[PDB]
Amino acid sequence: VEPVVVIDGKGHLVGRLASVVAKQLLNGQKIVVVRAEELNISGEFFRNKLKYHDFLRKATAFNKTRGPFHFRAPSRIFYKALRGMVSHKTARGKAALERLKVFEGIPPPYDKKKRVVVPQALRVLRLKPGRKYTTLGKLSTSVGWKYEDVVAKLEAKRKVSSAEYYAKKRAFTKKVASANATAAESDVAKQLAALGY
Amino acid sequence: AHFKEYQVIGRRLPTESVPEPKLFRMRIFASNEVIAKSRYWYFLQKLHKVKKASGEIVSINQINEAHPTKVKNFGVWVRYDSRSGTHNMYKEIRDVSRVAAVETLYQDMAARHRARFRSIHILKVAEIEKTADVKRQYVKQFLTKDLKFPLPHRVQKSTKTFSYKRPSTFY
Amino acid sequence: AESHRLYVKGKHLSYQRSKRVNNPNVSLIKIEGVATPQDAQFYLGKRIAYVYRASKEVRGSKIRVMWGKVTRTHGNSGVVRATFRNNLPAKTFGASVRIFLYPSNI
Amino acid sequence: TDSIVKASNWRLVEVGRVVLIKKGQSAGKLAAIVEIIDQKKVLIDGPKAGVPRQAINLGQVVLTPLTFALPRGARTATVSKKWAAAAVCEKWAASSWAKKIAQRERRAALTDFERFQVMVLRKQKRYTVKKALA
Amino acid sequence: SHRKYEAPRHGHLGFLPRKRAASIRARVKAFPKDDRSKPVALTSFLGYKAGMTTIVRDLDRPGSKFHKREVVEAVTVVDTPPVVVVGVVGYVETPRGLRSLTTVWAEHLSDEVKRRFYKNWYKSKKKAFTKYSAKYAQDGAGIERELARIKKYASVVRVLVHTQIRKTPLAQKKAHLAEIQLNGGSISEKVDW
Amino acid sequence: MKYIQTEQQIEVPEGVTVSIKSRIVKVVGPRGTLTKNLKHIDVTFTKVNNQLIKVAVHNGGRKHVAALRTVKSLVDNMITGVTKGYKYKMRYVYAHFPINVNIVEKDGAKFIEVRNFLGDKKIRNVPVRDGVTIEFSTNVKDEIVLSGNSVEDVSQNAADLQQICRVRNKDIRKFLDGIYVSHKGFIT
RNA sequence: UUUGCUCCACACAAUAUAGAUGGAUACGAAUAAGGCGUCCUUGUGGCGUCGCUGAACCAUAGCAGGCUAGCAACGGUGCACUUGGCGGAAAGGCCUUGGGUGCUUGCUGGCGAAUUGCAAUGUCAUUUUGCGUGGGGAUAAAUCAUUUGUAUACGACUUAGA
RNA sequence: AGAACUGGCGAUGCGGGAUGAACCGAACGUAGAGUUAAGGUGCCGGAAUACACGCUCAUCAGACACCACAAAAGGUGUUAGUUCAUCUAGACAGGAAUGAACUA
RNA sequence: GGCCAGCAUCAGUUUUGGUGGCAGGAUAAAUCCAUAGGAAUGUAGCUUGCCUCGGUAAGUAUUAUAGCCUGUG
Ligand SMILES: [Cl-]
Ligand SMILES: [Cl-]
Ligand SMILES: [Mg+2]
Ligand SMILES: [Mg+2]
Ligand SMILES: [Mg+2]
Ligand SMILES: [Mg+2]
Ligand SMILES: [Mg+2]
Ligand SMILES: [Mg+2]
Repeated sequence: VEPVVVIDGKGHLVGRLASVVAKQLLNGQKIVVVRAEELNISGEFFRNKLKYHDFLRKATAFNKTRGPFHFRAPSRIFYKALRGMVSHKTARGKAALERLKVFEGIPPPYDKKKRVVVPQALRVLRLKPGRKYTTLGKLSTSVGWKYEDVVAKLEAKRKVSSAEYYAKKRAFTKKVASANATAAESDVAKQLAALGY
Repeated sequence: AHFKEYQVIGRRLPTESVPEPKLFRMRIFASNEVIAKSRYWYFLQKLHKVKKASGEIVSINQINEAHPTKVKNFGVWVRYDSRSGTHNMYKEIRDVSRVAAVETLYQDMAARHRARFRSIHILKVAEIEKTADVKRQYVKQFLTKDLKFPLPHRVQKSTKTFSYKRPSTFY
Repeated sequence: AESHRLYVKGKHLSYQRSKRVNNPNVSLIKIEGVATPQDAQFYLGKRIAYVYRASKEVRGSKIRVMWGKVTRTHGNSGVVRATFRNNLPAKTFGASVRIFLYPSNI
Repeated sequence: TDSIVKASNWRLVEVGRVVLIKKGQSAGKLAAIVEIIDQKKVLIDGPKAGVPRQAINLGQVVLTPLTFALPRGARTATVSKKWAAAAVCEKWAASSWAKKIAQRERRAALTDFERFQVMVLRKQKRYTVKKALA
Repeated sequence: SHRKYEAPRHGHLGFLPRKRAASIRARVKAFPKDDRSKPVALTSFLGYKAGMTTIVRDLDRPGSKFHKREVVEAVTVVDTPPVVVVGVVGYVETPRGLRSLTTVWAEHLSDEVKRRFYKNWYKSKKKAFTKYSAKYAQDGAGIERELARIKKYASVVRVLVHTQIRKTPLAQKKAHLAEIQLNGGSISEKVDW
Repeated sequence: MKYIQTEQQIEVPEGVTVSIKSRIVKVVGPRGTLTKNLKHIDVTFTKVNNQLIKVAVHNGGRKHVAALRTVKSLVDNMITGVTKGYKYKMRYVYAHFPINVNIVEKDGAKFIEVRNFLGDKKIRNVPVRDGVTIEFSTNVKDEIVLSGNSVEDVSQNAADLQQICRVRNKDIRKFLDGIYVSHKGFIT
């Protein structure tokens, strides 16, 4: 519906989210993903760390700069899962990937916008309680991601500003609710109730 | 499929030497009457010197549950073939009809022992009339006085791709 | 008012196809707000237009149209099949189309 | 200084629990749990709303906060007597859950002329609300 | 089939590629970790290599055979005239790495530094930094704003310095300009220094 | 087999107050305060009265039920830790070389120093965890006493002292030199 | 190198669209738990209330939206200015003060529409760039050639020269 | 490597098995519409992130005939089952079920 | 009368909804009503011991101030 949909990546399964996002991009919807460092993957941390090291050992023998490129950042890990679900070698696939943006944290342009979630990909709604899972932020650090602390510091600063904004918004909402309640019990309110509004 | 219970009555073909042969009856669980008659000859050929070409079906009638809206404890005896050997087994199922219990039984055998339909013989299905004759704990735990339990971690269904709030699993 | 729309927004998904062969004579259309084959029965027979722009002006306009119609439903999720007088071009996979309310049975 | 343990408030699967059917022929109708078959199956019966006595999966219904006294395994006639005595229908109609259901149905039954009247009335109410806020 | 005899590999694979350096002045890719409980000081210096010679000294190492005995050693001499501070640069931490935010230059620059900005100095009009010096013509409000921005946002402070090439026997006449990180003290103290 | 219900009982004495919310357990008693985070078990706590607390698991398998009893023991150790405390006694065992143990201070870190183990020139140091106090009992030859409110902190700190004095490249059956836990008990 | 270069407002041409057609509508955290309101001794506190999806909320009437009269409120909102504060992760945005000005469908009036002929996107968006008006702003370098040897197969590199 | 009966490839495209002379489905004039076969419906990719009862957690899980491999022997991992004995006349461990030997 | 379209009434093929009347079976089985008998995961009442003056625990008691199961019509 919205011209741009911003998805908060916290608490989403990587594969389930990537499948949903890839289909949206091919259907013509622009998608922005934020907080890629809070993504989850099913299975314990050690098991997923072994999987990435299996990916690390794959490289072109005669020239390593030709072989598969191993990106360490959480946003790039999600991008790899997404690109594998798109025919990226075609012009149609290239156009779809140009309608997608992935960021660690919430950069300033999108920190004042509305974020949504994908219920089909949420860990708390999919995984059986008690099952082990890993966070993409700690997995990236163990394989050579250098900017975990910088993102954490910036996120803490953003949340302080966002909490102050919510305090003013909450107080304004209470004032609006009181005026609507007082404006009820009138003839206009009675007619609206009969029509469902 | 969805099982129905039939009574099937058969006999040997009449002869001048032996007019009016004996009538044999059995109860068969099947998804239709065509399968039910086929199963009747399968078990009859295991007990008497007779086959379909040498006999006839007298009557086939569907048997309905007497009290389909009453919860009953059923004891079931089965014989099945594993990958190496044949075994007998007793299990208990709690349902509201015999056909419902049998349908659960075939699902349970497939899930826990990988036994297909062809490898299972239903020996007997009988309702357990009294408490303390139930000998399986997974059934006995539902017979406690004033049984209550919650349903934690409710997962709701979403008809839209995107949601504008974090969902809750309260119940 | 600020809105003058009399059509329903739609998306051109792809041609009718198997795993490896496509059929350009039939296009698959996704209609917003439709998620059930029973709901998609309402839009059967409705006219569809694809509106696009060109640099050259031909008949006193720089806006061109390709006309079509809804023929039948497709799948379990509310997609419909549509045929056009001239087949839609493949570069419009993911482009917006307009589903009009006529011919009407209301 | 006393121990403080936060309490849970789950709706319990029990005899006398009122359930709302969301899938099947009896969707949107109330029913009462009569017997518990297993962890996932119960026996329901609603005579007031024309819900046949049947065994149902717990995934087909939603537990409601309402409950009433009912003997275990009670038949349809007894269920009707207890349902009427406990006044289940009027308690359900007073809840905000039922009112939102009724409000959603009414909003979908409006006509084009009635939708025009809603817009006009909303603007009149908005004028008073904005004046009061300022 | 396997090689007949085992030998270690020739050469080091960590010094690849064996290509020409991008510039004659080698980059400093790592500075000492800052300890902000110390006075502000430079972390590096610039000089020109002159040659080698020999010295004699007494060895002070217990347990050595040559303990308390003279040893002959080779040394290298580097000509190090004083450097001139002509600017400062501030950096901000970013999820994509350090980024330079602001650069503030000194009011006056000598011909040594200005030659570095030209390839045809003898033909030029020598207009470099002419309009930037006008930012000092007023009370310095423009310079104060940029310095305040460095104090507010920067997490790393470096200073721009150039050598005094005219004091060496070299004939280049064109000075070398480089960034040197400041360690010790707070960000405000680094900028004030 | 997905048992319907399993319950365990937790008793509290008169002087101990327990506050549980969102699987955060805080036990306050005469000897101090202990806290524990249990957001990995999926259990439910409820209060019967001021002297009894119940913990339950609903529709749990064999493995899930096995962790329910673990919760009871962990909470109980917190309750008796803030009431009676814990004391671990260790002895020094050596054949020829005496073992010298002393408390030393290094950059305000409160270490414990072990010297002359099997004649080694190396100095062995073990950090003392927070909340653990170390005393050398009198009238007992070669005894060190560790005390604290947290059983895990006391036990693990003593375990570090045992592991740091392991014999290498020798028959450990013959060379029985080390420091070993000899008694587990309470302060009271 | 025949008045070049740059910015601002609109004028006419050309250029193309991976695809506007009321509004991307901002806490955080937990999920075997929370949101909101309220009271106090401000807490891992008491009480009330909500969920069971955005099926919402906001907006939405007038020649794609005209010309005029009156009443009630002193509000709502658009445009160009103005006061102050905040925002550096890619800030390029957010909030606030004052006045001027247009509109108001909160309510009651009076005129106008046709013929596009029974439908034909029936043209109302934003990309880049060029040529002519006039209102301000600023008056350089690089390469070849020559030269150097900290460089070098050739390019390249590093130096010097009014 | 060599025979028997039949069906195929060779001489044959088409849908399916990613890929393949022989397997599965089905055999071909040029087109339109409808319905299917074998095989499939998270994304690549046309089609239910359908419904239902269970089982499985692997520091080398598993995932579909021909087909692109795994065995003997073991595990108080977990699940179901068979036989015998103890236990209301209080067993096992130090106030409710428990023990032993086996099956898959 | 050449090009491109719209609607109505029909014909051929086909796809997707709403609704009416009948037949069969244990002339469905249940529910419901009447009646006989019975039991417990035992309702009312009663007895027994401690109990923040009404709350449990187990004995009796087969419809009473809840109900249920089975046969028969
Ligand atoms: Cl090497
Ligand atoms: Cl050269
Ligand atoms: Mg690296
Ligand atoms: Mg280099
Ligand atoms: Mg051969
Ligand atoms: Mg040949
Ligand atoms: Mg294959
Ligand atoms: Mg698809």
